[PDB]
Amino acid sequence: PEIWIAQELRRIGDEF
Amino acid sequence: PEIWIAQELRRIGDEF
Amino acid sequence: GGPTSSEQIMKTGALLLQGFIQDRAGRDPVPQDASTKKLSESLKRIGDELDSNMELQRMIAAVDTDSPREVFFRVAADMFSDGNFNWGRVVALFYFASKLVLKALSTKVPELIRTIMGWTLDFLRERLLGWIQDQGGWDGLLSYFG
Amino acid sequence: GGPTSSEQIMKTGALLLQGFIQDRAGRDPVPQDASTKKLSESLKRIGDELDSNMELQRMIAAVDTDSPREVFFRVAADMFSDGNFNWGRVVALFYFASKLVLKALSTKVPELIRTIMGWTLDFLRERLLGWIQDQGGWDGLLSYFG
Repeated sequence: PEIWIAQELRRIGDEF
Repeated sequence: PEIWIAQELRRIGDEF
Repeated sequence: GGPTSSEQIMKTGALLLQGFIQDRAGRDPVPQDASTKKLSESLKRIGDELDSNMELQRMIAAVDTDSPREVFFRVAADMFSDGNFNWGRVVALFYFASKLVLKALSTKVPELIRTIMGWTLDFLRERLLGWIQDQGGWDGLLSYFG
Repeated sequence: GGPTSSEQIMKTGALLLQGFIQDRAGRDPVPQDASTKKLSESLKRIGDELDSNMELQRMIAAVDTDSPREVFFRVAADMFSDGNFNWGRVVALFYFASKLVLKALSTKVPELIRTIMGWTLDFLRERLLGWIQDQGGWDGLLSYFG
């Protein structure tokens, strides 16, 4: 849930 | 202001 | 009780109002039997008519809404202060309630942005700021963006 | 102080965030010097990119926001829990803050409608209901509407 989102924002940040 | 609106809603209600 | 009963009056009133306000906040849909649906449709038409009353629209925007509840009760009281009633007035009142909802948002949203900014900048300040300093501040992001 | 100073970091951060959140709430514009404006433009592009991440969009919608502050701090904490930093993460965080604003509204607005309905139906009940009863209730408005 909330935890899903954090992991996605992290994946996205790192890819950038 | 607030008073302007009340008078307009009244005019409008009555016309209906 | 029938239509004249206070229960039906309050119930149908709540459905009509809710449907009306939700319907207005276009610029979860409410459960309605057939006759209520017909009334709801006529109300929408009138709301749409009033939206074109540009001066009225100008004055609702100009309204000091530090206290939207105060606004509602001052207006409702003033509308009916002469002791008269008609359906036009009840409808004009319902219309105003729906406009107050839009208007109330016009105040809550700066507040909300400010609130969320509060959390973000608090977090940034206590947790990210060290690292940002290591980049030479936001000029670092300018660099990051090629 | 220059860009590395906490003051500039906090100031420019506030301008970037505010501009970013206000910019996102499209689906008062903020004062920015030139370099800040360039950063702001790149941020908008990224926000626009992330809006197309449909799964992310699906999950923000699904988020229990009984406590949006709790949501923000749980997410912010989880994003950086590994002790790493980069500009991608700061931006992804800023993005999330702007989404929380939209999300917070998704809860305040039912509440607000309910609140305003509360005033209206309270007023109706104590002041209009007698007259409505004289019309035979809302079936009277059906009649009024020809």
